[PDB]
Amino acid sequence: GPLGSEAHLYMQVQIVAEDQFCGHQGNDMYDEEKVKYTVFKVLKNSSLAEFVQSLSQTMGFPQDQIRLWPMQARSNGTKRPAMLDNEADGNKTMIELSDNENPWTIFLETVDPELAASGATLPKFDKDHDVMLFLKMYDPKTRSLNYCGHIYTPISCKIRDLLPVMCDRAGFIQDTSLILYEEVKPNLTERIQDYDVSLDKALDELMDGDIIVFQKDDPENDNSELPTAKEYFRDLYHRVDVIFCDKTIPNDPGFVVTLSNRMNYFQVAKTVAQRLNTDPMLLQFFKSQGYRDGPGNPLRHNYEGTLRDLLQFFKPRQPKKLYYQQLKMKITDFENRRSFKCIWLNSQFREEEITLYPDKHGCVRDLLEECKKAVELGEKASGKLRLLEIVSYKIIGVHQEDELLECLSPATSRTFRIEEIPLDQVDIDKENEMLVTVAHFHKEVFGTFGIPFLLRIHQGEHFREVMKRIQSLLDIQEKEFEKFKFAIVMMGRHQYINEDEYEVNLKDFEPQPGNMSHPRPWLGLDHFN
Ligand SMILES: [Cl-]
Repeated sequence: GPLGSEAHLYMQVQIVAEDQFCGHQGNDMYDEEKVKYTVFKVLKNSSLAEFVQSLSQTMGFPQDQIRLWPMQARSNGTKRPAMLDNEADGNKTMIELSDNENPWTIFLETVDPELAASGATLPKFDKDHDVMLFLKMYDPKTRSLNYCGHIYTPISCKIRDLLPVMCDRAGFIQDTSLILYEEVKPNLTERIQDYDVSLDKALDELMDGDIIVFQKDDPENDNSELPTAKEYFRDLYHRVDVIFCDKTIPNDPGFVVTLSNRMNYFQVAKTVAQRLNTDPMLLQFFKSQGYRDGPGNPLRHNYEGTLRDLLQFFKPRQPKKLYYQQLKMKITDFENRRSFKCIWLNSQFREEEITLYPDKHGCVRDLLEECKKAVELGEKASGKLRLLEIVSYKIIGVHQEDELLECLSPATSRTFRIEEIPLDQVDIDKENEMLVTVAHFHKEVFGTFGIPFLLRIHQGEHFREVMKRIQSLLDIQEKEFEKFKFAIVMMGRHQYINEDEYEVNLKDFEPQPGNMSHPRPWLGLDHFN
């Protein structure tokens, strides 16, 4: 709004009283966002003597029973009460004393007016020999800080001589053994190891406004989540609230979880699984996307980073959120599963698209077993399955149940097919029977189509007995079958044979002796689709 003619000649003095230090659970004396002040609009060029005189009348106390301690920022980022000499600096301006700080905050120390009535007065402070210390009591049972006021103490005073005051102010029985710490700054609470020394030795850079945090040395402290003041402040410093959303639930508002920035994957999962009444092993988490919102890349269960590492891209404004999903299997096995898409050839000689999920480290047997569990077999068939490999409508291979799945081609040009072994093909006479690959082709051998299949052929068998065996499987009209042309194919070369000749010798379909690698001779079926 509109500024006054002399508004620039004024400054704001914020007076904080000791009652504002009670109940504070964080570092330093109070929270800048929760603290309540007495605000003074003071001339920048008016003296300290005037303010101390004015303030005493305003606050309702004699001038000699009040002492001002300006709130001062320290090099380490803390704000603490500092010493101010009213006798020496009484004629100095408010602006030169604040060192151009506006608003200037000052701690106002006063006697308890209840005690003042019972004789009490503000003691004299020897700026060269005395120190003003603040006392806090940490209670591991309630995991909280209790304010125990301040003391005027000589710098040369032994720590051991401060223990009766601490016990008294905390409500402990005298000669209770205590653990003492110096609250240096956030995430730095240094234990006082020797009490038989002066304050100047005991504390690093002994100053006015220094804090000693103390607690009982009790075995019951160990029963607490945070047994020491040191662990309390560390937990306070690293504390972070994160929202967790289910990736599978659309527009899920999520739930808030209080975690620590230094938590590992196991610790983050264990805490979220407790809130979901699930096993941490049955949860998958996703990284952040940084710029974009929504879930990012899936987080490996063996992630070696911290929660800080996961939340580093959220801006100060940005609310911290992480996405997850609930699994119906252990995370380790879920990560190791392979999506195996194949064809299932049913009893009716019809093809069906099936997706099986064996473990990537499994074998052909495991894929077949997964399939056996999913389908209905023949009326009274073998109950044994096989995995074929088809490329360009031809069977290029029959895989043994012992073969690793990792060996099977990931290429899109391969078609893997599972089927039930026909009764006649379970245990053939190795001396006079043979399994041959059959495939349909239109005019030219390269022009293959249809569903290929394995066929049993016998030594010196009548080729029409082979023909009716083919007809019984294909199952079409007898006049459609008479149009067919039967030929044997091997390495491009193909010879057509007479249906009435009946010439069947296993050597005609066998490859060269000792060559199993070379594409074995097959039987072609000429017609059109
Ligand atoms: Cl942190």
